[PDB]
Amino acid sequence: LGLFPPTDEQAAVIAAPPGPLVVIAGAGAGKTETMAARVVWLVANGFATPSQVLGLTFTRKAAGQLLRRVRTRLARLAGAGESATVSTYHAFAGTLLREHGLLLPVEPDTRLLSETELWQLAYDVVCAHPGHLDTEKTPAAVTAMVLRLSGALAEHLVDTDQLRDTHVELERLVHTLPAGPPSQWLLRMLATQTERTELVPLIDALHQRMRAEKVMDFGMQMAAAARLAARFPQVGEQLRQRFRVVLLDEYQDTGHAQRIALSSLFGGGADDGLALTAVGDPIQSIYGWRGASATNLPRFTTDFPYSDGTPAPTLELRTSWRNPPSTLHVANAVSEEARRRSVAVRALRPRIRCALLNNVAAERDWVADHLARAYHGAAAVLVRRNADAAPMAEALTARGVPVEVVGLLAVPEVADLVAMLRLIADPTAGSAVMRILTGPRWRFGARDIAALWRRAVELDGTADIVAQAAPDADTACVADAICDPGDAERYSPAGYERIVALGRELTMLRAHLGHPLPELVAEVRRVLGLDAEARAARPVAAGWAGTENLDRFSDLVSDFAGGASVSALLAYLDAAVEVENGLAPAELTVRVQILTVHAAKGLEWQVVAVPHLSARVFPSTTQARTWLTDASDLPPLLRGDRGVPVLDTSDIYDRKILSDKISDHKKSLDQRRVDEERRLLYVAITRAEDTLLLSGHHWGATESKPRGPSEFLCELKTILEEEIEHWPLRDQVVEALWHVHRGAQLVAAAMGWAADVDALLAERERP
Amino acid sequence: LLEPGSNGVVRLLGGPGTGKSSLLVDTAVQHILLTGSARLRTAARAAITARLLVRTVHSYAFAVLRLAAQSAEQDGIIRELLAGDLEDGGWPEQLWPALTTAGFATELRDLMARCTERGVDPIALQRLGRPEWLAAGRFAQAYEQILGAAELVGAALEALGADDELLDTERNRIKLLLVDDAQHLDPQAARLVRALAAGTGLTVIAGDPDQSVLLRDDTHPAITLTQSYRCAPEIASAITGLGQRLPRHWTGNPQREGTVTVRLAASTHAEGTMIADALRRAHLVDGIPWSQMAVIVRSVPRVGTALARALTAAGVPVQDDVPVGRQPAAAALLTVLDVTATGHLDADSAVALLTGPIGRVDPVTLRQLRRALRRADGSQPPRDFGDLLVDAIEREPKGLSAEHARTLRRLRAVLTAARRSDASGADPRYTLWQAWHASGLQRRWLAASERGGSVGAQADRDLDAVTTLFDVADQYVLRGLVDHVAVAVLSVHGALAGEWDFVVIAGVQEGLWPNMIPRGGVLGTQHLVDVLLVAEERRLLMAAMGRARTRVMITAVDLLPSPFCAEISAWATEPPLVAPRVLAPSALVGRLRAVVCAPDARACAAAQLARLAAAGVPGADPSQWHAMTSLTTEEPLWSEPGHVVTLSPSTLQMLTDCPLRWLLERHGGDDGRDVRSTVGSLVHALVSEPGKTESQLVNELEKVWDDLPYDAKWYSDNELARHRAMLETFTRWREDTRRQLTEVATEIPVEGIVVEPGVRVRGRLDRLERDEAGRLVVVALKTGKSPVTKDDAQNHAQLAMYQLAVAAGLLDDGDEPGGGKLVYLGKAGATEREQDPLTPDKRAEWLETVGEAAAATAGPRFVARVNNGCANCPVRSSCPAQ
DNA sequence: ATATCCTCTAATGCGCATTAGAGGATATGA
Ligand SMILES: Nc1ncnc2c1ncn2[C@@H]1O[C@H](COP(=O)(O)OP(=O)(O)NP(=O)(O)O)[C@@H](O)[C@H]1O
Ligand SMILES: Nc1ncnc2c1ncn2[C@@H]1O[C@H](COP(=O)(O)OP(=O)(O)NP(=O)(O)O)[C@@H](O)[C@H]1O
Ligand code: SF4
Repeated sequence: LGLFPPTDEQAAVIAAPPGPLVVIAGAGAGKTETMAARVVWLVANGFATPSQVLGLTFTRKAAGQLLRRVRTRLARLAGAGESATVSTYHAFAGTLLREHGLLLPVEPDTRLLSETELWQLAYDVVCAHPGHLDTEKTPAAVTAMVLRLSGALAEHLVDTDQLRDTHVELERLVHTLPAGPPSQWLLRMLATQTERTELVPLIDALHQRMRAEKVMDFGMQMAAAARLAARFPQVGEQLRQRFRVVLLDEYQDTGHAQRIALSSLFGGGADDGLALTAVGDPIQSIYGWRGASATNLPRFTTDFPYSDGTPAPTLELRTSWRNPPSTLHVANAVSEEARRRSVAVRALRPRIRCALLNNVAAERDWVADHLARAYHGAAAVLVRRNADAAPMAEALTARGVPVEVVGLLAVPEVADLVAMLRLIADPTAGSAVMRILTGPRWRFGARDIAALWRRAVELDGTADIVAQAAPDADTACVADAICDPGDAERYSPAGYERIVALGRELTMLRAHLGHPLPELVAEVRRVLGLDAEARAARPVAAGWAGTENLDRFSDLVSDFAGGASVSALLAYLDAAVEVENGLAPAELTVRVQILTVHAAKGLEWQVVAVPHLSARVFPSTTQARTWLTDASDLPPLLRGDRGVPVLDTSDIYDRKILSDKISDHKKSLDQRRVDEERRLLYVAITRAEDTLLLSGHHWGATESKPRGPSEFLCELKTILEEEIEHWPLRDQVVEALWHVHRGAQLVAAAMGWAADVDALLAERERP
Repeated sequence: LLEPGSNGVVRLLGGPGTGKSSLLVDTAVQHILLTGSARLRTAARAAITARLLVRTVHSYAFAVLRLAAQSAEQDGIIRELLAGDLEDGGWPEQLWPALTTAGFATELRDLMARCTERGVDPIALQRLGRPEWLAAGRFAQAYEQILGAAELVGAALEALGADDELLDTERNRIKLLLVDDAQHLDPQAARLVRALAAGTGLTVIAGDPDQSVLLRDDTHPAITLTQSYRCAPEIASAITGLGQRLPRHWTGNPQREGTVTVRLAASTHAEGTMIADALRRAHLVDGIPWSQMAVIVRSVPRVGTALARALTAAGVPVQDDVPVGRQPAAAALLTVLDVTATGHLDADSAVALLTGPIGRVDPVTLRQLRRALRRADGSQPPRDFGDLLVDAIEREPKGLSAEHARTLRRLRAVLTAARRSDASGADPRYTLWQAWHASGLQRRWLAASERGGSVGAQADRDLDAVTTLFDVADQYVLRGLVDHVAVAVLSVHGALAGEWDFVVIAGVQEGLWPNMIPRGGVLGTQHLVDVLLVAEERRLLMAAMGRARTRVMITAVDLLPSPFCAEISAWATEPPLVAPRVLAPSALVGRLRAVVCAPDARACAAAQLARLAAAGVPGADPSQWHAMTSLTTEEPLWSEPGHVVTLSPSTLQMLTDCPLRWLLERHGGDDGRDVRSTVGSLVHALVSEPGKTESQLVNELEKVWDDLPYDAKWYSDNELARHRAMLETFTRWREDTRRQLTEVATEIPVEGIVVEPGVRVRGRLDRLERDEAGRLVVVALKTGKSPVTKDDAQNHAQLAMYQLAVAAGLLDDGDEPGGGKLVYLGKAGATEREQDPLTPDKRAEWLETVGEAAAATAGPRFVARVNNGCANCPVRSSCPAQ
């Protein structure tokens, strides 16, 4: 219908008879392309009504694009010979809870918590625990463990009861058993195991408090929906009647809570007339730590049966479409080890520049040069660590290429609103005064800061020491010298008028502290220069948009106070800074992209480079801990989808055997993460469409000894050789010393915008 | 058909805005009624009085019920019934877990209400059996055996037809029946009207069957109307074009000139901005007054909440939520009432009075008041501010009072009036009003609401809350009294009684306006309603569009435009906006500045900015730009010849790391003192004593640990158990090295000169000891957990300054270099990091480093080198190097 | 004028526990 001619292999998937179906073979063989084109075949031909279609995707952008593609195809087919419902998994779980929330007793009016509010609630519950933890950690550091255990449990449906017998049956092997030849090291593992059962009451009280306040989380909604699906068969028999065709995209990364909720409503072996299609490959399953389900590709042929025991069919659909050769050879050779570990695919058939520089600066220069010579004379880069994203723009901006890189509270126009709101609330935050006193407004000099501090100190055993640190102790802050500057002989004449103006402004603004919260942040922004200087710092090519995030902050403040502005909205923002790493960047309208590998799933670009491929950075062997070292790890004996082998613990008669078993268990669990990293590299490579860039560096940034290139580079060099011949760290330290002027002259000499200006003048001068 | 001499039933039909109500009032006047809303009846009565029994259906039902005698309460009743009906053992045996929930009560009440509306008996519901409906009917029949506003019409009708004489008398007492609203009338009201219109006179049933007595299927002659009188022909054309898709012909007013337009955004902010842009341009350029525009949205909570906030920022007024107790202004008197009831002033109940509206002090004035009060009671351990506050309120402190006396006097007056007036009169007449009169909070807002749109708004809202609290107190007749306590954006359903020259239909997205959200449930209420939709929402869109006579603006985003937008675009009279223009006075200045200061039209923009600045418009003058400001001082910190600077040894490794960090970490710039700092200082003080045993130190620590600001009281015991071990390991270390060194002084003050700009070292050595060789080692006890490395501890700036002082006299001993030690209490014993004595070769290097560091604090323009310690410094938001 | 840390790993001295230093403190839907 005016689009691609469907291939012979895709033809079978396109017009497959109603019933469960699996699609495989991965990296460009036309999976999402045979979704709208299969909906239209099941709509225009017949067999369904386009109000009975349900499609599920992980990210909401994919849901939106699928909806748009489907509607466009349907509209085009309406001219030759009631709309679908497309939503993400968690949104559908929320809808299911809203419809049938009274069966399983959860109020349908239940609110959903963010990450910051969840952290605040968990922190209060942890700090309000009457008992004796007997742990060496701190609050806000065991909260980061409670919030992780309570996520893993609700992800694997464990309900905190079986967790109380985890250390038992294991501590006897280290005490009762005799040595064959305490070890001072197994005791650390035991002290870790005795931490889950120690903190079970914390994650019980947290759940109780969340229930008592009619709020839940992202990770509890799916658990509740799955329990509702499994317990009550009366909900599936209604949705199956409402929906006749169901599409499950990106099914490789779906979790365990979403696997028994999508197998109880649809395809529990109940109806063979429901056209149910699932797509995905077992090789691009990269998360492993979020959905924590390496299964669900093999557990489909026995999970959605024909209502008579026959396994559902899987169609190969092998053809390489989005991958040119000489970049598909690398993709099919770098993941050739999956011929044993995760066997569910055979191969796919078809329709490069590598560098090893001796330091990070040279590699940055090399990638920037290669990405500029294809721009100046006439794309994306995939960084695994987003902290590495911003660094590699200075070596690229100097080339002249326009630079696009992808924290709400760190924006220079919003960070001056969080301050001067912290200065108003408590006059003891000295870090919110140095930001105001030294900002572009009222640039105070060093001598005047010293004079202010001298006035501040002028204004000012073993029990007098503890007499401090009280909430009402005097600490000689600098915010009460602005309001009592003293005699105007210690400051500069130009620095006393500014001090008096600041004092009067703060005095006016502090009286507006009993007013409603949303009407205070909108008044400070009025008093400050914001909403005018924010626009004046924007290029003419942008247009009129200068207050996007500066307005979304006010919207978020109003959402929060739906409030005290001292106890709240300042502890809340400091919690959001450390927990959410800035609330939400307030994305632009929308150069070479910058995004991370995990955010580059199921997409395509022209020139894609995986820049940093040295050791310890891309494989990321650091900060990985098994289930026997940290408490919040959910031992595999009670985790769903048990890859993730379980140690037998029933064939040990001496301590040496137990030590060997533990060691090989740790080695296996580490090889699991290595395989996940290889899958990540496979995902990164196949997004090419064209020439590809692979690079690695010898000397990093903060290392006493050089680090070699990773195993990925050492394998890709062999692959390309069967490549650019590019095969005392540093002590330089950067330091910074503590148009507008030209354009101001025209305005100074001056004394369809004319109509607007005269209308505004008439409005202002008409009392 | 409409004459004083007439009989029978007549009706007039069709047309939105045609003048049905005007025709009805004209017939009523010419012959010498019903309205359907408590607000519409006022307008009808006003019109009738201007031209020369205005009631509603429920009011008429109540009146007839009263003559026949010659909502939280129902929710509570049903909740109590549900709570009772769970211990006894006819629900379908699956609804037991949900019975105690608050979401089942609302659904059950709604099901009962919709059963009542259609005129259904509980036995009739029990005849529908699906055991859920049987149980609901049994619940309803039990509820009846145990009145509201939902069954009022039904009860009134049931009371009728039995007397057989009241109905005839009422019919004879009515000569004209004017319902004025029959398009949306409940069947009980319809049959009540039909019975009341058996014979009389009359009995006009006008209504409007196009938008869902009876009209569609009935006898008697009917009148057809076609001229709208309140809609432009283009608007009517769009409405009828939408109507030719519904399972109806009328013309607008030809004298009007209209416009129907469709707009699409690129973001939610874009839509919320162009709506305000259009409203502002319509008010200012076109010149129509306020209250003639309106924004109509499907649901106020879903969309209107953010739209109003994004719209009021552009200068467009909105005519426009919290309980009486939750208002701080009303709670100010509630706290006074509570204090009077108790009779004693609490500690946390005084800061609330000092902060609330009764006496207002900003936090800096709180610090000043606290300092001025603590200067009276000069105890060595300062007393808690709350404790002094009550004493100051009760007894006047003569030590010092300059401007804080007025606030305390006002609080004295309020409290001394309230606490005595309650020892006689009743609460509402002697507590609240006497407190209000005693407080000066009536002559301020009265002269302050006149001026200022910001302070005046809070004054008005606070006064309204105070009046509401007073009314509630009056309706409550002291402990029991305290215990008991413009453009108008609105929903489609509220958009049915407006003129609204300009209507902006907002939020017409494909996800919300055609409501794909299912309307099912557990009780199956909708199945009962249907047994006993896109085309449905099209009528709502039609009704919303028909309220506007001049301009309709249908706004959506592209979050996706619904097919209704495409349908409307066929009868309308461009890429979506991404940067929509505004008429805001703070946006014109921004755009003009952005275009002037760019890498032809510059002269025009400069002229516009000059004209703006000549009449105010903040942000316009070149001197008011932020980038054009100048440094205040730009003069060195010290310049006199022969000046000597003082360097404490703890802030030398910070001056050789980042001089800006030194400048701004001191001189204010540290946002506070953590508990770890005071705990370390306390342990240092305990250790510093020279004649105390370990048990004495532990007891002293335990006696004062209680007064520490630790949250998580399970942590305030772990910390105590850790620092007891800290003291124990210090004592073990001291006993271990007794035979190898020997202490000479403890906490000895170091002060002197090391270079002649001169450098004046000043500090407090923690422990000074001496060896068998006569040297003087230096010990700096540290309570940290992670010791520094040996290759770094040999370059420690703190110790290298201490053993620099011991050279050339200073500490009044043999003046030998000695050595250096760094003991880490906490982490076989306490870990000790050593440092060799200052050799004459290295002493020169350290003197050079001290001299170079002392010259970086001289003038302005301090350097900010990036360190490995940038992750811990509070001065980061003001650091240019980031 | 007074101090960032948890954790995993490598050397080492009397095969295994103790001490010291280097490097990272990921990737993140709804
Ligand atoms: N019949 C076809 N003719 C031409 N191009 C096709 C055809 N089928 C698919 N493609 C292209 O091949 C690529 C496959 O991508 P897409 O259809 O989005 O599924 P996909 O990329 O494989 N999703 P995933 O496998 O999960 O990464 C796209 O660039 C399609 O436009
Ligand atoms: N003869 C007339 N001369 C002048 N204006 C008239 C005349 N008849 C009606 N109008 C005007 O028409 C309007 C009457 O609208 P109205 O009676 O409210 O119709 P409606 O049926 O109530 N539509 P609705 O508001 O949805 O209920 C008013 O603005 C009257 O001023
Ligand atoms: S962040 Fe670094 S450079 Fe900036 S002030 Fe702090 S220590 Fe100095």
